[PDB]
Amino acid sequence: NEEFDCHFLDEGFTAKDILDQKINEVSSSDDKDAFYVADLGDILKKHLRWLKALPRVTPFYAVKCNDSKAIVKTLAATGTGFDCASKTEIQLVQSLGVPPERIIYANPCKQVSQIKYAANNGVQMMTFDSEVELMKVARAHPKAKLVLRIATDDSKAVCRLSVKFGATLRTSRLLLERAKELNIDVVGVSFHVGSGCTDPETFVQAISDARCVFDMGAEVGFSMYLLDIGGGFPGSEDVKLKFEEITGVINPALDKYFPSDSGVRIIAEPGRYYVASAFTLAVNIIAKKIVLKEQTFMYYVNDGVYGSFNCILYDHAHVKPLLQKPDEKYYSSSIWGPTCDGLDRIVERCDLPEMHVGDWMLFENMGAYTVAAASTFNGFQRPTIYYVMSGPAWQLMQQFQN
Amino acid sequence: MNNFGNEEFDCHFLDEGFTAKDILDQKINEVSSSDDKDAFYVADLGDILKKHLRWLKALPRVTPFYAVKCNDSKAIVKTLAATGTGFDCASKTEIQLVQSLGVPPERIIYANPCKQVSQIKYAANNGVQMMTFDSEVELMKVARAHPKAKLVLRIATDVKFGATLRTSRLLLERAKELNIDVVGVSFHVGSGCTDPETFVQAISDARCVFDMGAEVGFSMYLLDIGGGFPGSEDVKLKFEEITGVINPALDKYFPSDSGVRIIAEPGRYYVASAFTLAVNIIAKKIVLKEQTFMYYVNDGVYGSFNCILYDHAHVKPLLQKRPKPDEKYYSSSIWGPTCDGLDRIVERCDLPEMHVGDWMLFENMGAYTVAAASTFNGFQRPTIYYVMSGPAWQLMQQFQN
Ligand SMILES: *Cc1c(COP(=O)(O)O)cnc(C)c1O
Ligand SMILES: *Cc1c(COP(=O)(O)O)cnc(C)c1O
Repeated sequence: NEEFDCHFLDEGFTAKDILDQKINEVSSSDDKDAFYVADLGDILKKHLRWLKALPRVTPFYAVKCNDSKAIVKTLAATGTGFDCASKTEIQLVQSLGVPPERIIYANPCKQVSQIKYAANNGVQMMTFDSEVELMKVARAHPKAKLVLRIATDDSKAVCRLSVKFGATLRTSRLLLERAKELNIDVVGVSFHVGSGCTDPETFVQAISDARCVFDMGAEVGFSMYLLDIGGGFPGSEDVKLKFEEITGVINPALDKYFPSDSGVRIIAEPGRYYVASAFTLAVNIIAKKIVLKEQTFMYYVNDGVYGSFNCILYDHAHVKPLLQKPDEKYYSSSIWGPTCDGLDRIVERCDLPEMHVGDWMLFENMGAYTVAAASTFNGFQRPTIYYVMSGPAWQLMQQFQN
Repeated sequence: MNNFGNEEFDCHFLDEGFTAKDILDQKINEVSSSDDKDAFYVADLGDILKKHLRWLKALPRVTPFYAVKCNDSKAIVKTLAATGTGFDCASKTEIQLVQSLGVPPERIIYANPCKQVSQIKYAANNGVQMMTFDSEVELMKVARAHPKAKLVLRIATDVKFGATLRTSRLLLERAKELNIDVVGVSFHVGSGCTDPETFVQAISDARCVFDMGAEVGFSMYLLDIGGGFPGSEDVKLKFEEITGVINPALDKYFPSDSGVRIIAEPGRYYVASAFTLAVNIIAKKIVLKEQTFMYYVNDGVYGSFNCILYDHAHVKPLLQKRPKPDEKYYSSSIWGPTCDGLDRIVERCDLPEMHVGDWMLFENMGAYTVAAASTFNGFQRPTIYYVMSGPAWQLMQQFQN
């Protein structure tokens, strides 16, 4: 099974080199299905980077971003926690040998049978943001350790009037009093700034708001210790607001509002940060049209918006096709997926040299919210993932296991 | 009602005087005093037979080739195969599904104009000869991978697919140069079509390409009028209004004495109304503005309601029991189960106050729902319970023999 198969990445070779080699090796055949190269060493590099940038914050990987068994196994060996939102995610993480104390069930709105599943498997820490959730916990998981999820503002959200998750400060006070009345233990506060964050000061506001709810907790009689700063950190350098600019703003706020001597335990829920850059997708041009307007091209490829490029609809993705000479002419071009749906278009207009059927197009930074939400609509199967890892990366993972 | 092994090939009897709504009520009543309240579908295979009877009456000159991509349920494909439909397959996996149920390749049209070479080869390897195309590069691929194929030229309608009339002339000349046989013309007006006159113009364009093919020496006989027909009565432009415009155009441009064989590629028409989805309210918030409610249910935009993003769907939540005129309604939103702020299924609707454990129903959920669902965030696909009455089974027997 390719899911637990890992290939060696030789010294002085990058994931890009491996991609080029596989492409060369299938040159004279029609075995040209789309495929990923997934560098597990990149995930270890992200972990070293996290330990350096956020030394007080324990990462809990957001499984939904990419539930690859190889990814979860690599991060588990590294010693991360996991943010699970469903029975299936908890099952996946536990099947790889992760104990329940390394899981946070950070779904604020949980089906009762899934709350019971968590209780049956010893997963004690869950989030909530509503009184109905407290009633369900009192019935189905009364000894749970609850983390209150507070609202964060996103001034760029498409729907700012209706926010799916997060209690206001006023509601937070009423929730803490209600939890006390029901004899439910609230142990902390969580927030999630969201992947659309343009200003790191949003984290400062959320940390300040979390401190306010910690103070409310102390007033109601709770022993709050757990601060969860959520996710939304970028997974590549191809962004305006880079990881270390965010962390450089977070750390002074953590020191100010949650000093280490308070006994607080700080965690986060990064998803895309760990995995986005680790996956590169290669698709093959399977069909081609020339349209005179002067010369323009339509390229059809063997992954699309029902597959990996669902990220265009669900994840606000803007994808950048890359070629697998400076003087050669570029033409206005559109790129289409393989399904028989006129909506299955990946790129409306870009400039490309004339390409041909059998040529490859590459898409970097395809690890997060891609394969996790792909379907087999129209019968088109998911691209094979080839996992690679260098010897030195494997050795680094071994050091973490000890 | 519980499935017996795998849901795929399990079918339950629908007793005399019971409807799919009654079965849905019974299942809801059966789990009432428990927490096993996962979302589920009731799929009435007898509704697919009713659609088939309606098609034979409305379009008696047109052989239906079911568009598998709309809903690739094995139970649906087996029902329609026994009924004697053809199948429109776009990929190796869809061809494999149809052949696995015993359908011979002559009842398959590979109506994907832009096909991966290895998938063209798969079709050739399995005797699927009829394929569509709309480009010169496609002719080059067919010349190499499926040289004895019978090609159907897909034309543009009022743009991912479809050759203009000007391009169609060049493609016919090119096909002749490459010794590839072109046997007909196809078009697809699109599900978004509000004007049935689009079909008249498409049929006139198809006649023009037939005439162009006759000029270059082809024996054109296959007219394929595509899909886009509605699957429920909950539409402005109803099936029989469309067919009432199509039939006079077929008789005018393609009279029966010409030897033409006319087919179509209905997907949603056959299956939309056959599936009703029941979702459970798993979480609830009250928001004071004056009281409004937010309901969370256990299927969402990554599951069955992907139709909101991919299929232009406008979904209508229904209660098990039609409320009293006196009952107070509140402004309400409905959200899916995933930890994604975008997973919202209804922005604003009026509902009585509802509670965790209550069910909401969504009718007409057969087409472009389960076919494109994912298990994002670990949320599993709803169980489908297939039902069929004895009289529906008898009707299927009449079609099968
Ligand atoms: C999805 C999710 C995350 C991960 O988000 P990223 O943008 O991938 O970092 C973190 N926390 C919660 C509660 C989530 O639902
Ligand atoms: C999808 C498709 C159909 C089916 O469309 P419906 O709107 O479901 O009837 C028919 N023909 C072609 C070529 C298609 O791609």
